[PDB]
Amino acid sequence: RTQTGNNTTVNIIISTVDYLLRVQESISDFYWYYSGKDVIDEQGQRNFSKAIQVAKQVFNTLTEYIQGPCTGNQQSLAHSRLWDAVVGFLHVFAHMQMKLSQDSSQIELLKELMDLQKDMVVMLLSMLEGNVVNGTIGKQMVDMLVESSNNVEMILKFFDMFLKLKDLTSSDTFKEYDPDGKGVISKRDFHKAMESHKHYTQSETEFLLSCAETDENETLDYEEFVKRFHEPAKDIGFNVA
Amino acid sequence: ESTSNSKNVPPDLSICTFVLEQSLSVRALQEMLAN
Repeated sequence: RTQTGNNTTVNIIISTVDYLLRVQESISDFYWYYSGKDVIDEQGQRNFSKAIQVAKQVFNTLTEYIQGPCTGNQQSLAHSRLWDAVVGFLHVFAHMQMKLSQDSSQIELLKELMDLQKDMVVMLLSMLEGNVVNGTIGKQMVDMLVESSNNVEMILKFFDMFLKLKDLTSSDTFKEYDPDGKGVISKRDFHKAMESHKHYTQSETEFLLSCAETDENETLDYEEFVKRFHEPAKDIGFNVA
Repeated sequence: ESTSNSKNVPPDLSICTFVLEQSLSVRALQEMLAN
């Protein structure tokens, strides 16, 4: 951050923050290009993968900058442009999670994205390490959240949808809808269970059915469904909480 | 409308005020225009 003895000082921390902002702008533009299209091409998936990997590495570098309560680096990030990048990333995450989950070919891209989200939240948690009551960093993070209110609400609703699915799976109605240990159930039985549960509305019910791929005999594999959509949710939601 | 000589000639800002209704990105504007 600062070179005490040198004639001239360069803020590598601020440079890293600026590059992160440029990367998030590029990712947001690429998402806005692919938003209207129904499916993402293989080349687009490779470009997303490389950009997400770069952003993940930048986030890891930033969190290593500030862990070990480095107060100077924490203040530098607080007064830098990190908040705009976080706001853009929140929008991208809140929309791509809905977009990719419906498709069944975007599983690896969804995993890469929702790992980038976790590295994001680790960075944000590290920013609050050594926090004081009524702190400037806390104020600037609450302002960021208020600015990104809608995206945070969308992410929270996604996580809350996919965290109740495990309880619905372990419920007795689902176990009698699958009286055997085979573990495979049709969309009839799964939708009927989700309506007899009364926890999921029609919008959540339709979205959950859409996020489950129909096979040749119209029977889904609920254990892999719940694992795939629960474990990353169980991971990120705890850090958010 | 000139606003430099306000000390002598009062300007008329009632016809100069503008309201910023919408602020969309270029891509989003193109998309809604297409829609």
